[PDB]
Amino acid sequence: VSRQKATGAHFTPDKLAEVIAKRILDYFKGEKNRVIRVLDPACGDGELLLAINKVAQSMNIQLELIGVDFDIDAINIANERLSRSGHKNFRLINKDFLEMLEPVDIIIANPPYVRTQILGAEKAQKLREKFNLKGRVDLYQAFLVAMTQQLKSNGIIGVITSNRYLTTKGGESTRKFLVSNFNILEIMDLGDSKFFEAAVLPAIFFGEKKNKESNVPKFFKIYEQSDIEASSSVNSEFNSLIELLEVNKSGLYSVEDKTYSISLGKIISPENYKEPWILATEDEYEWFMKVNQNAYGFIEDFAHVKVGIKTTADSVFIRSDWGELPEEQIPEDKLLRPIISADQANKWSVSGNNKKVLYTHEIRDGQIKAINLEEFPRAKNYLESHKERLASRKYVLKANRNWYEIWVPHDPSLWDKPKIIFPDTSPEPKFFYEDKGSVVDGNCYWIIPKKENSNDILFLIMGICNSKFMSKYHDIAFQNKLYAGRRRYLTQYVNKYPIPDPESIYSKEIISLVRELVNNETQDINEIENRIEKLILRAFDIES
DNA sequence: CGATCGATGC
DNA sequence: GCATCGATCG
Ligand SMILES: Nc1ncnc2c1ncn2[C@@H]1O[C@H](CSCC[C@H](N)C(=O)O)[C@@H](O)[C@H]1O
Repeated sequence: VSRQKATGAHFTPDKLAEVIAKRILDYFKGEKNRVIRVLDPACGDGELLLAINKVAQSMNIQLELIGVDFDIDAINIANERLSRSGHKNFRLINKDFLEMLEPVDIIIANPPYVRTQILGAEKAQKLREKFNLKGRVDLYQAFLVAMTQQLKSNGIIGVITSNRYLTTKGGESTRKFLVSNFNILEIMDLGDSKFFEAAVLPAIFFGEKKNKESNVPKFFKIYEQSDIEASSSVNSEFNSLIELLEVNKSGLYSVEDKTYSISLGKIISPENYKEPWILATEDEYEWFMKVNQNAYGFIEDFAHVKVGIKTTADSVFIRSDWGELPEEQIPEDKLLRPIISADQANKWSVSGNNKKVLYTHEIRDGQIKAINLEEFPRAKNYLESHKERLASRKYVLKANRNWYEIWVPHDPSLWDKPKIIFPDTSPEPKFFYEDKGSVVDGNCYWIIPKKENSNDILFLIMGICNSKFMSKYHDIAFQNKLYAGRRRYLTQYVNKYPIPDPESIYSKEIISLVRELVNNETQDINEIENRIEKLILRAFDIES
């Protein structure tokens, strides 16, 4: 990994910095008669301190600028830019802000984002114990805790981070810490606007630190809108993307080359931090709540939403060229199982393609055990070739498991059951039925019924999951998006899909219609699809 | 065990 | 400009 990657050295663009500065000073309710202390805990080359001082000078406000950064080169360049700007009252400290100073009145920040795997398992454990965090902790989550305690009560914070704390399971500690330490003023999900050169969807958090001794938090949400429906008008009286960040009306806006969907509203009861924070309008949230009330249950109550095998060496275990190998290394046909990947995914039906996985696990004496390499000589010599890469996986040997094993093989006896398969990263739901007993690749998830009767129940789930109804429910309840409108069909989200009463007459016709799309079509598939949409609306007792 | 997360990664 | 895939947490 690069130095910039491990240190999160990604500067804030000057125009985005100005946006953050203006909101901070408009939200600030301090005295402003004396020197206001401003802190940037990871100041980089000083862009945020310059941006907030520029805005404050236009208000005849005097600031004390304080910036910290553990990189001396960043400190050196920030001192040069601040000194040349003509501002005298500033101070820079070269240190680890986390420390592995008097409290300030304002914090403007864009802390580094470093994922758990780049921090290493050892340092991630220290951050969790020091700042009371859980899960796959990111470096920006630690900085959120560390910088918050440097802020005086009633002080204003304005910090941009990755938006993923809003919607991920691992963001739970951050959401809890934020709502219990701040009077949340505004959360701006910048979505896929791509203000940074880096591939990241950021969010900006504005809040007033609680006093411990009378406010409704609002939100701003902007994402690129790819599909403009016929009856939707677009506003184009804004020339720059940075200008859309001060729009105060929901709707479609186009900084030409792109059209953006902007939503404003209130965040609903963020104190329920264990669920993802939902940024939805009043109408979207009402429709979302009415579905939940009229829901019979959820997929979690009916089926196991499981991820495919996690091999941790895909190029070694998953191939299609098994036949054109040395005859001494062609694995025994018992070990080559057909495996379905995300590039074969479609709706209801799959598109054999010679793609097989070398399955290293089996059922011996009623238990799941790894295979014996002495029993499969041709498969042994093949895995002997890549032993260096396979044995270098430290986590494999720490669990007292063999170097040649698939890391997560799941249960070899469960592949035979009929199942629903769908891809994780996808802009549209592609849930299809499969009863041929093939393995599921790690880029896909798969659904088997909790009840030992796959009849009807998987077909009802499949019709729900593929529907535009559930895509609308997903975009409201589970707002985790990659670039290009790609949803994340993960266990933690699909478990929470609502399901109507499977004994309802509307549900029974969905099952028969879905059974036609699986068992048996020309372009009349959409005729049945639209019929399922109306049946789903009747099953949930709504009409949108 | 088994699902997560990605200043994505080319 | 489009769909990771392997270290990680619990
Ligand atoms: N442990 C640590 N303590 C202090 N600064 C750190 C740090 N780890 C990374 N940083 C710094 O955090 C910065 C993040 S880049 C953001 C820079 C600036 N605030 C801006 O928004 O433009 C980098 O300059 C990096 O050197």
